Amino acid sequence: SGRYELAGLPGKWPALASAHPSLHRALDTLTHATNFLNVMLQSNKSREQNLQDDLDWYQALVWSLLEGEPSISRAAITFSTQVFLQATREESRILLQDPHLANATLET
Amino acid sequence: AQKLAEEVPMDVASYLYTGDSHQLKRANCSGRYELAGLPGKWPALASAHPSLHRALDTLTHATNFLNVMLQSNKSREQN
Amino acid sequence: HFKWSPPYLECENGSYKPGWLVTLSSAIYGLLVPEFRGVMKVDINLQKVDIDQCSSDGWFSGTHKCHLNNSECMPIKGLGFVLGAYECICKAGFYHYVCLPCR
Repeated sequence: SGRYELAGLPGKWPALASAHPSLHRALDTLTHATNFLNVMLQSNKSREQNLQDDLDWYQALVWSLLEGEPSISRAAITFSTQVFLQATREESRILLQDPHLANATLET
Repeated sequence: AQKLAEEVPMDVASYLYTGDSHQLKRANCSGRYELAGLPGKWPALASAHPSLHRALDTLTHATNFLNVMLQSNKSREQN
Repeated sequence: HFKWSPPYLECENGSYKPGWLVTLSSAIYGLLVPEFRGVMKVDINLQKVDIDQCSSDGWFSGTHKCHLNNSECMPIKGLGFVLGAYECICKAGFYHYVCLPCR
């Protein structure tokens, strides 16, 4: 077949519930990354040094999060603020490289 | 032990036993408190509110962030 | 590892203002060996923090108001960092900090 058969929402309830410790671990990681960003991307002196050393900041961020987090399969951060740190913990090296989900994000 | 250990902080027993404004609204402190033994044995977030866990979580996130970021090769000291 | 800390009071050479500050602190490990290159730490109000005198294990829990003599501790659970917050019950007897037997 093709890949990624998501039975999204067919689950009991939805993908909008609370069922586990590690769930809430990643939830904390999630929302604290999110607030960190909403205050960081709202920072002053936003020179946007996306080529000098902000890339070091972004890569250290995305890699170290799974170096800190346990549910560490694959992930990405694709922006232009695609400038994608598409990072996936292969074994221990975050395989870094540069969708309808992005379409829905643009929609909402 | 605990009983004799109550004669610890003068002009604070209102802040200690009463937890009151007698030691707070009007009492010259000129010094911050210190629970290095005024706590339990050590509770060390073993006797924990969740908030301890939340604090340590944000801590460790920022800690790993800056560590790996500073562990980036050729530390420039580009402040 | 990090550095645990102690509750405090809003004063060094002043009257301790509202709040008692428990700190969290850590030493910034440097970067092909490590070393001490920084120190980061915050302090939150360890003063609106419910405490337990009658807990099995809690913040220095001592039920020194109702041990056995028709004793029960039915404590005051959550208000904050306050003492005299462990109510006791006089179990099946008289009540005149007095818990007593029946005749």
